[PDB]
Amino acid sequence: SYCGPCPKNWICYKNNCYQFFDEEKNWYESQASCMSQNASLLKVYSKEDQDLLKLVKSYHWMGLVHIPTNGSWQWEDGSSLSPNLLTIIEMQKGDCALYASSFKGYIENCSTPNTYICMQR
Amino acid sequence: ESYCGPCPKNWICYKNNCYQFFDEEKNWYESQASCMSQNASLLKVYSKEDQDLLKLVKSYHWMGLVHIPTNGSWQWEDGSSLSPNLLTIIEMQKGDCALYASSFKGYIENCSTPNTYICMQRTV
Ligand SMILES: CN(C)C(=O)[C@@H](NC(=O)c1ccccc1-c1ccc(C(F)(F)F)cc1)c1cccc(C(F)(F)F)c1
Repeated sequence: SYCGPCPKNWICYKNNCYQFFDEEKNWYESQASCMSQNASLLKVYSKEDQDLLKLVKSYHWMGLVHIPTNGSWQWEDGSSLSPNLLTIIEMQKGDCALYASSFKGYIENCSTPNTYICMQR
Repeated sequence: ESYCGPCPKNWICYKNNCYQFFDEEKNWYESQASCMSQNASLLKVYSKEDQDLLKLVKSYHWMGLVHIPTNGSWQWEDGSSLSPNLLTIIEMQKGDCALYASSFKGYIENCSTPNTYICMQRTV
């Protein structure tokens, strides 16, 4: 069976498209980058459908944003984080999060430059 | 925007090649057998441009490159020759097998030492 469709130089896995970007940018720059490729930052919605994320090395911006006037974490598209997907770990005071294996999110200052993962589907 | 495949459903697809990582440690022969059982072979490096994803592969993993001591040449398990300009082969341990390491390096290793490995299917 075929996987996709996905941009030419992207990784395809269970019909989701992923791309790693090694240029370090703040969270806002990274979101803008994925958007310019008609994608978004990594969104984690299923350990089963996205089990390749166990294989990811290093730490990378994903699309999770913290709403301080709530107790809320949400994805870019406004959807909620569902249960048993990410272990959220304090690291720095901030409103953004870095993905790390295995299915961890480290709270990070949105202004700090990091590598990032875009995702499309 | 195109499709990638054909591949098995739980394999990674990149530029119409299928990849799978296995973190169980096996000697070279058992690693090759495991790839073959899934209609695949150990990693073969044929193109820096079309396999540039290999720049992101960390640590050391079996690939399908073997040594013919009687002639000193390196070749892939299927008998095909190693293209120039692709891999830098570096001594490590006395052996007739090679581990892939980034970036586009081959480290000589004892074929009987268990290591993690990478399987690959071409779709030609
Ligand atoms: C053995 N090993 C498994 C690695 O070295 C590992 N390296 C890094 O993840 C890796 C290493 C360094 C920098 C970035 C990454 C990386 C980040 C995100 C993605 C993403 F875009 F895909 F999200 C892919 C790679 C790996 C290599 C190739 C493919 C994959 C996989 F994730 F696609 F499966 C993982």
